[PDB]
Amino acid sequence: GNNVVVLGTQWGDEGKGKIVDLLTERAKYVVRYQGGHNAGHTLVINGEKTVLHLIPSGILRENVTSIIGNGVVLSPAALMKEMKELEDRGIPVRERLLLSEACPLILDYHVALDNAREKARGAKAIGTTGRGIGPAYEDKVARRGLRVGDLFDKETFAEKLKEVMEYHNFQLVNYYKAEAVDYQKVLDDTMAVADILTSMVVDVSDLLDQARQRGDFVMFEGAQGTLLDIDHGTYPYVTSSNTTAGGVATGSGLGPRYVDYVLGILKAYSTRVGAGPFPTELFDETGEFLCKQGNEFGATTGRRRRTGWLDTVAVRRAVQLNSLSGFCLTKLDVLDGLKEVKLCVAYRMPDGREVTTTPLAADDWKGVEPIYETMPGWSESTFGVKDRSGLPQAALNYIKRIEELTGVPIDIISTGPDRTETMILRDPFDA
Amino acid sequence: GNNVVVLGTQWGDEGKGKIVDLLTERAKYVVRYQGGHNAGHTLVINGEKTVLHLIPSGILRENVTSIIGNGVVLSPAALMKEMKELEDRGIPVRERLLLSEACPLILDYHVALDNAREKARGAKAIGTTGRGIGPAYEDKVARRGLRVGDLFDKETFAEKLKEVMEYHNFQLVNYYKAEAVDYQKVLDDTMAVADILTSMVVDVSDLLDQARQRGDFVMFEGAQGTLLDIDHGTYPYVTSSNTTAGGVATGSGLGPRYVDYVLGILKAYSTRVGAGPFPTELFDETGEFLCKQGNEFGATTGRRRRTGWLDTVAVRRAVQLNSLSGFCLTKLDVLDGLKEVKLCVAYRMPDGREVTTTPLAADDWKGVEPIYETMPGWSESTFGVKDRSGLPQAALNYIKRIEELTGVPIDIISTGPDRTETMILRDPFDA
Ligand SMILES: Nc1nc2c(ncn2[C@@H]2O[C@H](COP(=O)(O)OP(=O)(O)CP(=O)(O)O)[C@@H](O)[C@H]2O)c(=O)[nH]1
Ligand SMILES: Nc1nc2c(ncn2[C@@H]2O[C@H](COP(=O)(O)OP(=O)(O)CP(=O)(O)O)[C@@H](O)[C@H]2O)c(=O)[nH]1
Repeated sequence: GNNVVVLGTQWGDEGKGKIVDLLTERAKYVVRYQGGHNAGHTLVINGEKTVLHLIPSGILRENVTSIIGNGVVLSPAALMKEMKELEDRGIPVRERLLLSEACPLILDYHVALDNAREKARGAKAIGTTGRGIGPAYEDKVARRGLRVGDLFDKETFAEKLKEVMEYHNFQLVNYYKAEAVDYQKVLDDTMAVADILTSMVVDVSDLLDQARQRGDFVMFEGAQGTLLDIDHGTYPYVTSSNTTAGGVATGSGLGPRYVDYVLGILKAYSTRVGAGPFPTELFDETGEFLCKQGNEFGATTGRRRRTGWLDTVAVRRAVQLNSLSGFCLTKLDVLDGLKEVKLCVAYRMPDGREVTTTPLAADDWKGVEPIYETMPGWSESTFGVKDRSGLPQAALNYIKRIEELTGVPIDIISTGPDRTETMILRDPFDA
Repeated sequence: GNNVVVLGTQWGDEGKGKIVDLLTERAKYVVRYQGGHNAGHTLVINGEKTVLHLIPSGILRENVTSIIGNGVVLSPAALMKEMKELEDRGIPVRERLLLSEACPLILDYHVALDNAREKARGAKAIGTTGRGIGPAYEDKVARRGLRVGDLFDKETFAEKLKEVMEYHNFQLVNYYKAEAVDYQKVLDDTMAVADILTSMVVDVSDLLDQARQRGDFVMFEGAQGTLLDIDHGTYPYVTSSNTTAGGVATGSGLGPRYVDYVLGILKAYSTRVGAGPFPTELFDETGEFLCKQGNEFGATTGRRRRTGWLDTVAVRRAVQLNSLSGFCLTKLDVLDGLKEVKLCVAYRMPDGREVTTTPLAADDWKGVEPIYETMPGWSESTFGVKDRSGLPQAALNYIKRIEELTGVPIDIISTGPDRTETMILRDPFDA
C-alpha cells in the first residue's frame, strides 16, 4: 500500500528502530502522529552517536520529508537541541522538516507542574517524572493551552501566555508550594525561536490527502507501545497518550479508510519496565537468560527490565485494537541454544475459569496464571541469517504457531541488530 | 459495507435523528463513540414524546443491542433518570444496554467546576456550559480520573476519589472562590448505583470483533458536528473531544481498518450556534427566510442560530477529515420558494488568491470573502417527494453540483421528518 503504520505491539522495547530506518528507504514522507519527546530512536551520522526523540527518523534521507503532526505535543526547547545537533553534523533539517499549526506547546511551566506533581503526590509512585507531556495534553483539552499557530500573532501570543501562566503559577505556589515560573523568561525564550517554527508550518492534512491523490509512499510512526495506550491498555499502569493505530486519523488528519497497512513490530519474547501486570514474567534462570542474551538492561536509569514468555492472549488484544495487517518478529536469535520455548495460549483466572481474552482492566491480572504450550528448542545460530532456508525446522515451527494463534502472519523476520540481518517476506509498501 | 459510521459534516444540527432511527432498523448493534449527555434526540416513546441525551434511540428496538463505548464520558446520575424514564414506559433498558469499563465518570465536582468556570470566564446572556464534560476529559488524559471499571473495587474508589476531589475543592474554593463539593455525599451517591453500572459492563472490543468477523450490521454514531473537532476545527471555537470519524478506533476499541462506510449528513444549507467563522452567514431577508422555514430555533431558550448558504470549501474539509463515502442531504425542502439560490465554491483571500481550502485556524477566517455560483431555484414544493423523478430540474441541478464541487455521491436524501419521506439511492449497509 502507500499509507503504512508502524508500531510496537507490546509494552515497548520491541526493537522498532531497525525496521523504521529500513522502511524509510522506500517512503517519501514520514509522519509522527502521537505523543511527544520520548520517541527514543537512536542513530549515527557524523561518526558520533545521536538519539532522536522528536525529529522523525527520516531526516537523514535526502529526498524524504519528515512531518511532526497535530497529535504531537511540541517543545521548542527540545526541537532546537536536536536541530542544532544535526545541523552541526551537517544535515539540512530546516529544508527537510515541517510542523502542524495545531501542535500543542509544552513550556517550562508544563514541566514544573509535572516535577512538582510526582515529588509531592509521591516521588516513588507513577506521578509523571518531569517533561510536561500530560499538562500540554490537559491544557489542550480544556481549551487554555497554546499552539504553533498562535506564534504568528505576537501581540496576541504575549497576552494569552499571561492568562495561562497565571492560572498555573497560582496553583504551583498556592497548591504545591513550589517556586513560580517567570512569565517574562518563557516569553523571551519562545520569541527567540518563533520565526523558525512559524517557517516550518504547513497544512498537513491537505498535503497528506494531496499525497494520497498522487500515490506517494507515506509511513506513520508510533513512538511507544500499544499495551500502554491511555485508554485500551493495562490501566492504570499506562502512558500519557494513545499508542494504537487508531490515533493516526486524529494525529495527522488523514481519513480512517486511507490506512492501508499496519505493521506491528514483534519481539520473540517479552519485557516490561516499572510495575504493572506481566502474566508470563520469569522469576529465576530462563528469565536471566532472556535478559543476558538480549541486552535487557538500563538505557535510561532503567534499574532493570523484567522478562517472560511471549503472551499470545495479549498480542491478540493488540491485533484487534490495531487491525494489524502483519508482523515483524524481532530477536529470534536470543532464543538459540535453548532447551525449548513456551507460548502462552490462554489464562486461568482467580475464580478458576480458563479465558482466551485479556481480562478487563478491572479484574486481577496478578491472579491470572498462563496456560503455556511448550515447543522444542534450537541450538543453531539464527543471528545473522539472511534467508529462511537457514532457519531451522524448529524456528519455522515456532513462527507458525504464533501465526496460527494470532491470526496474522509475519512478513518481516529480523535476525540481528544490523540492517542486513532481515528477511522481507512481503514488505508493507507493495502489499 | 457492514461497519457503518454516521455523522455531521458541518457545525452540528444537520438533521441526523431521522436517519439514525431509520438505520437502526437494519443494525444488529448501535454504538456511541464520543461525547456525553449531549445527544439530544426526540423519541415519541409510543405515545409520549421524550428527549434522550445519552441512551441511543436504538434502545426502543426489539433486536438491537446499544453500547456506550469508552470514548463517551459517563454520568450515573444522568443515565439512571433515563433508565427509569424508559423503564416506566415499558422498555427493558437494563437488558439491551452495555457500557464499556473504560468510560470516564462524570460526577458532581465536574459540573460545579463547569458552573464556576462559566461565571468567571463568561457573562450574562445564557451561560450554557454546566455539564462537566470538558473537566472529566481533562482528568482522563492526566491519568487522574475515575472510570466505570474502578467501581469493581469499592475500597479503592473510596481512596482515589478523596484524592481527585481534594485537588478540586482547592480550585473550587481558593481559585474560583466558589464552594466545595462534599466527599461523603459523592462517595455515597455513586456507591448506590455501582452494582447497577457494573452489571452492564462488557468487553466491548471483543464483542465488536466478534460481530464483524461474524458479519453483522454495526452502526456507529457521532454526536457533535465535524468542524467542532477538538483538533481540526476552528480552535477557540471547538468542543472538548474528537468529533470526526477517527474517533471511532479510539472510542470503541476497533482498529481503523474495520470501518466500512462513512455516511455524512449534509444540510441543504449551513447554520451556526455561537461565535466563530461563518464565511457565508446571511444578514438579509434570505437568512430570515432560511431560519424561519427551517425552524432553526434552538428548540429551547434558543437564541436564533446563525444562517447562510451551503459552503463547499468547508464541506470539503469535512470530507477529507473523515474519508467520506457518500452524503445524506437534509432539509432540501426548506429551499422551496426561492427565486434563485447560491453556493460557495471558493474563498477570496485578501491578497486576491482565490482558494479551495479553509484557512488553517491561524491566517484567519475573519478576512475571507466568499465566491458563489447563483443557480435558479424552484417553486414547486418538494416536501415528501419519494422518487428521484418527482424533483424539479432546478433542485436536481443543485444536488448534482454539490456532488461535482465535492466529488462524493449524495446516496440518501431527506424530504421530510417522517421516515417514509426519504430517498435511498445507495443504502450504506448493502454497499
Ligand atoms: N539481537 C537482536 N538485536 C536486535 C534485533 N533487532 C534489533 N536489535 C537491537 O535491539 C535494540 C532494539 O531497540 P531499538 O532498535 O532501539 O528500538 P525500540 O526499542 O523499539 C524504540 P523505544 O525503546 O525508544 O521505543 C537495538 O539496540 C537493536 O540494535 C534483532 O533482531 N536481534
Ligand atoms: N422540513 C424538514 N424538517 C426536517 C427534515 N429532516 C429533519 N427535520 C427536522 O429536523 C430537526 C433536527 O433533527 P435532529 O435529528 O433532532 O438533530 P441532529 O441534527 O441530529 C443533532 P445536533 O443538534 O446534536 O447536531 C428535527 O427537529 C426534525 O423535526 C427535512 O428534511 N425537512
